[PDB]
Amino acid sequence: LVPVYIYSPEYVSMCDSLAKIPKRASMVHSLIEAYALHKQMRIVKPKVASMEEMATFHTDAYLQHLQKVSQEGEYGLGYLCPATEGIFDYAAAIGGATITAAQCLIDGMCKVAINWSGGWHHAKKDEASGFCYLNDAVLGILRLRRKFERILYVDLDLHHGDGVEDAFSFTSKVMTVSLHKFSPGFFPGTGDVSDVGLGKGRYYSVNVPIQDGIQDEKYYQICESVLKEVYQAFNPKAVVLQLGADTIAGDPMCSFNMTPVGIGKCLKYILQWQLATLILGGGGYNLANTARCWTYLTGVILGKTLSSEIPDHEFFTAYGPDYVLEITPSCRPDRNEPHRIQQILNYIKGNLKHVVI
Ligand SMILES: CN(C)c1ccc(C(=O)NCCCCCCC(=O)NO)cc1
Ligand SMILES: [Fe+2]
Ligand SMILES: [K+]
Ligand SMILES: [K+]
Repeated sequence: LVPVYIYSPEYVSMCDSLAKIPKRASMVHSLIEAYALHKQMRIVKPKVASMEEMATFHTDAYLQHLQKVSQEGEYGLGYLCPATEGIFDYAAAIGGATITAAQCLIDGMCKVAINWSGGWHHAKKDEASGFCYLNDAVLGILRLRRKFERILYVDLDLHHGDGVEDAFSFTSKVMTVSLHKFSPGFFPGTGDVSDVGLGKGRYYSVNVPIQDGIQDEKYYQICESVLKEVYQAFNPKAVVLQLGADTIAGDPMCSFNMTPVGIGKCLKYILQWQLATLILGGGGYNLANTARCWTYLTGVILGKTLSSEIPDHEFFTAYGPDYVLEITPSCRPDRNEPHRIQQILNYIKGNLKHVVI
């Protein structure tokens, strides 16, 4: 049945307000519309998450503090997560949206559900972190757990998905896999290959640390090698996929050197498992590139090939001077030594030998 696309005008208007990615949500939706992909999906209106729904993960003290400062304009609300007005409502909308997508997958409405404005993977139970005020990925996973026995969370953002990993670090019911830049001084600083979870969750966390300038070919080789092993050991019943576009060449994070094609190959690999899959966005600070990326990936999900020329639509001006969908890799060096990538894969392959269902 057709992929669910989480959308309404109020939801987009809401997500547009996020001071770090102004108007990103409209740009993404607008490009998706321009290519007519929305005609081929089921549009579902996201519900706003209630206080008890957000309480499935977040502490009631954190939530009430969030609600309080959200009028005024120890819970990590500092430089990266300032206490702007309306932040509680923005957070409730995004959490509700991810939970709605989870609910669609639980009801069998679809096999794939999309919330491009979710994917806030740094937030902790009692603390905001790295622009993330609520952990919608965790909320979505917890909802899917009503139906599906084992959940795989895959995180392809530039940054380590520490909030999600930490939430599930002690359980064997959710396996977290994150590929990410791992370098001294680079946020959030966790996720070395030797981080594998703790207690009953030992070996149920996988981390692939990567260096600057990774490109599509070697990236997909890593991702495939890891996911094949995970799938065999862990046998997941549903997948939550985080696709932050801050890996994409041109991003001001200036770290990885990926194109949406390399990412999409990772996404196809997962889609061929034919499981319930909840698709989320995340980082992505070159706004037109992020819309190019997620539009392309939406094409992949629907097996359409999309035209090279960006259609005229509202933000057409943002796509100059060349006006094409493809992104060109930058000239930046690839700092990933193939011998190092090999040890990492083998290390993980070792770890996953301990996982038997
Ligand atoms: C010298 N100085 C005052 C600073 C230096 C570095 C940062 C920083 O790391 N900023 C951004 C790191 C967090 C972004 C990660 C969020 C994300 O994209 N998640 O996906 C801040 C201040
Ligand atoms: Fe990121
Ligand atoms: K990641
Ligand atoms: K785990």
